[PDB]
Amino acid sequence: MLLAIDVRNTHTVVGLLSGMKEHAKVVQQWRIRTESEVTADELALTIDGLIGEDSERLTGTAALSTVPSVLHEVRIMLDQYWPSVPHVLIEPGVRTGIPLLVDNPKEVGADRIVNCLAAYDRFRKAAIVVDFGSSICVDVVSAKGEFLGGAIAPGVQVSSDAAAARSAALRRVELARPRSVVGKNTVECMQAGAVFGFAGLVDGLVGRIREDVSGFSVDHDVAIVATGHTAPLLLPELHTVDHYDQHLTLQGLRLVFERNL
Amino acid sequence: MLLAIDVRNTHTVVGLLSGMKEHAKVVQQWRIRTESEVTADELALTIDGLIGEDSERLTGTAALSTVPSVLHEVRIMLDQYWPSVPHVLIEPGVRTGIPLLVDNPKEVGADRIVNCLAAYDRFRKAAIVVDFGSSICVDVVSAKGEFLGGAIAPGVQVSSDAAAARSAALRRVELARPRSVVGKNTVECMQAGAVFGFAGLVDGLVGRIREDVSGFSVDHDVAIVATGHTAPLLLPELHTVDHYDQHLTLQGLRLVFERNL
Amino acid sequence: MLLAIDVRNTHTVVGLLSGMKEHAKVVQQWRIRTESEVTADELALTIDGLIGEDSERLTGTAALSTVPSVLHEVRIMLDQYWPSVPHVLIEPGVRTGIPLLVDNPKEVGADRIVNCLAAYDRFRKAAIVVDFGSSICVDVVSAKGEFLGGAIAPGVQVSSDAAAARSAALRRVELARPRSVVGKNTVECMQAGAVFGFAGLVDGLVGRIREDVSGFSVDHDVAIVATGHTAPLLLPELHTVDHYDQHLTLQGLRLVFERNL
Amino acid sequence: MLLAIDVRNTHTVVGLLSGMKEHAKVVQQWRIRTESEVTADELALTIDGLIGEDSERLTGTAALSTVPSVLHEVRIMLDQYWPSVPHVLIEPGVRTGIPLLVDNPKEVGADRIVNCLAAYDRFRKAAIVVDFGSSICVDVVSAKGEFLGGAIAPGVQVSSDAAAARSAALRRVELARPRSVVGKNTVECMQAGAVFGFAGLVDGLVGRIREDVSGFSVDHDVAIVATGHTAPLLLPELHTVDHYDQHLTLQGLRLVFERNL
Repeated sequence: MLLAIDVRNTHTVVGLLSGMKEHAKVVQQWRIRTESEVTADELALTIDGLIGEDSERLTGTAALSTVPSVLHEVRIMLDQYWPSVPHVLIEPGVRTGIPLLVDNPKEVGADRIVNCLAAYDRFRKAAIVVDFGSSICVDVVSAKGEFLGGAIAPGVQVSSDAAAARSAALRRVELARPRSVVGKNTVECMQAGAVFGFAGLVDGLVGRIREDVSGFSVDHDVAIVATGHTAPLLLPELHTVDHYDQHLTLQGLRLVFERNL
Repeated sequence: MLLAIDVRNTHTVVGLLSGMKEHAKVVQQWRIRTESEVTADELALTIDGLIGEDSERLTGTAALSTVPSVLHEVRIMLDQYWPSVPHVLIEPGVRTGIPLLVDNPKEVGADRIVNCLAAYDRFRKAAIVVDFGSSICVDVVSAKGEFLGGAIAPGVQVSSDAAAARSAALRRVELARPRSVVGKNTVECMQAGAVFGFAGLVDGLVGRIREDVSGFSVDHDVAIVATGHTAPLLLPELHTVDHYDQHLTLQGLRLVFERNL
Repeated sequence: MLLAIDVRNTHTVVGLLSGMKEHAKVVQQWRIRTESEVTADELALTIDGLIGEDSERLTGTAALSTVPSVLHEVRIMLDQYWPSVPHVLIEPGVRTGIPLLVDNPKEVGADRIVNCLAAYDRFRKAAIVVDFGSSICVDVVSAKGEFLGGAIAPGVQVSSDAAAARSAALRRVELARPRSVVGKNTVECMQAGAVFGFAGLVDGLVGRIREDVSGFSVDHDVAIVATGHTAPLLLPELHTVDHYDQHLTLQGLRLVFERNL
Repeated sequence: MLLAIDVRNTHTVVGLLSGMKEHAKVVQQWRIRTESEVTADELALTIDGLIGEDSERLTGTAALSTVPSVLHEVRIMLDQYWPSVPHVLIEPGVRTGIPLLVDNPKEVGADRIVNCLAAYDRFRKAAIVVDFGSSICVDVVSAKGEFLGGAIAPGVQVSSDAAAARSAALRRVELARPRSVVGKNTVECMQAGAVFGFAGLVDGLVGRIREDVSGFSVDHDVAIVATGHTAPLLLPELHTVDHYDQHLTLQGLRLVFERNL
């Protein structure tokens, strides 16, 4: 009933969301590769091919893009293909209800704003969002709902592919958990490094934020939530992340659409 | 008087060693780039340019490499331009006094064997060596000198560069310590990510190794020492690492040179 | 009813033309990407997906291509899938009623000749056609219908992308009009640069053409018309160009098809 | 007696400046390819090889980099190789006497700040600096010395190379002035575009700044100075550029160094 487009640097998530507010659920979600040079007509063609007969029952469209060229094409596609269907676009510089206590609010990403909005809507307290995308984005949200910033670490698959690409000896290894941390072969050592090390990266970032920033200590109530496609892989090994929400960006886009109408 | 060569994927470290056994110290160290396609001519030229008047005062030449082509070029330049000076060459698959209790001892990197030898010689107990190179290599050495294994995490600079390149909104940033873990701008966010996240990554790998492996527990006596160019930057943040030894690879090259003659 | 194909180096424009001569009006225009490696099957599939039920009502097909392989694929897909439909294929070196007064008429691109023919058909005087594609192509047409030449500057979007990619501080930016020519941040400065600078580029090329060429001065009667996707973006800024005609290349294909039967 | 390093995204300028204040002149200048991966020791070796015997007579060193990695290496090289010699480094966003009335001063390039300081020192009035770098940077300086911002347009050679690289028919041609604006073949049209269109780009940007920004109009006294390697190529074809100072960045580096003692 609602079409949500979420364009990341690596993959795009298309979602059909039905219901309103508390009853709002992601009834369907597809994940496709993104091309930076795709045009409005190609994008509308593949979106219609995905959503099938639902295209005539759409009641709204909400989109964000971290790639600016794809954001341009999304502007043209939303203005052209679904005129009667109301549309909202997440453009940097426009408030979405979450204050940005950061030096340069105009260059904060769209995904981070949406994730912070969704997390503070769900938990209504201090939160640490760990988005497992092309980068691992750690977002810190105060108890009052501000965005204090965070950290942008390299992602797991991106860093592993870069490490394998630098060395001709190393090959592209699938991201999976090994037997133990101390591997016994190059594949096992690389997998142990990427998986246990990036779990330790997330844990160290979260623990450092809790130690160094007031209001986020262990004596405080902090909702530490993961999201992103690779989050379930590192989720068992994390000791600091409590909750997991695969549709946090989609629910944030839904909240943006509901507040803009 | 001892020319120690350390060839990695991205940077090569050349050192001069004066003395022998305990009296062997590093008097001069230089860090240059590496080219997989460079030949013995340019390599001999830059070695001469770095060492100055010491080209005619060398006593021995110890080398290790990870790129096979660079190792072959080192072979040809040592056999051509330094016929009188004896050389020791370290390739993966040759014993250096540390037994390689691993499934595939042939494929273990030469830097790992050399660092394990140097750390076991220095401490004579269970050792944990973190080497911050192109890839963060974690190695564990038994209390009797057996090389068990470890992990191969992505490097700090390589991962940060990959994150900068893959993302349009992310730019290349200088690797440095920011004011806090919570960045207030994109530069500070990416710096906090690369620095504190990788400090947490190394802490996680070391802690999981100590918890999940027999003989490496807290109650045991384990020497945990970091090396590498980025090691002084991440060292104030590492909680599980005590010592720093900038010349551990060079000292291991010296030890191999003294053992192989 | 007439299937018009305009193949460029970056985007291919496919149009449906309804009517003939003065009554020929474009009702549907679709912009898709182009692939140098594409074959007839995928091209036929996307063409059919674009045109829907209109695939069975085609009267004629007109094709222009600046890529040779794409033109060959169009030949094979028209021969295979539309046997009964007459087809006109435009390649450089064949007259279309416009004498190519050029030192090497073979090297002149097909899109330039088609736009020149369309503009001389519409205006019937001296013309300056500005075509914003992969490269900003300015062409000049005499008062008697000869094609003299022009200039080929780089395109707005291609050059802005190259500027973003070649610089570490510069990031990829959505091509848009800013508040002022003087920017206050990197994104605003790059948008001001790209948009206003390429407006100045086109203005300078047109002015230099008019002043340095006989018959094109201000005292004469010359029509200056813009075409291209980015042309509506630079149109408020250009002071030399008077007219905009979005369908000029498709109308030129219609004219060529009507002439060559 | 003063060594100045100016690292840009494509070329580095090394300069020896003798004398102080008004009596300070650039006695020698070298231009080398920049390497984002170069190390401190290689950079010091090439600086010594360029400057010959002057390394033992230097009184000061001053450096800037637009590449963060090369900036890190420059930090290490200045700390290591010339310890007695005082040094100043341009970390972007730090006051040099020119206030940055920009949204985020820490992102303004080092080259822009240095060029603005040199231009205001030499001319002492409202200025427009057109740096012909890897990108054409237009910097506006108030009559009170403030840096109000400007524009970052794609560079001439980068845009021409992108346009040639997109198309197989278009090749990499020399950047020279053609016989006329209206070319007679593909090479002549491409060169006409590259030269005259970017001359028009610079002229249109400068004219729009003068028309649309208060204090910079024709009735105001404005110094319009070019700098950079490709500035003399378009200098004959420009109407708005008055002066040409080829040593603007080196003189600005000297001015910053003298202000820091």
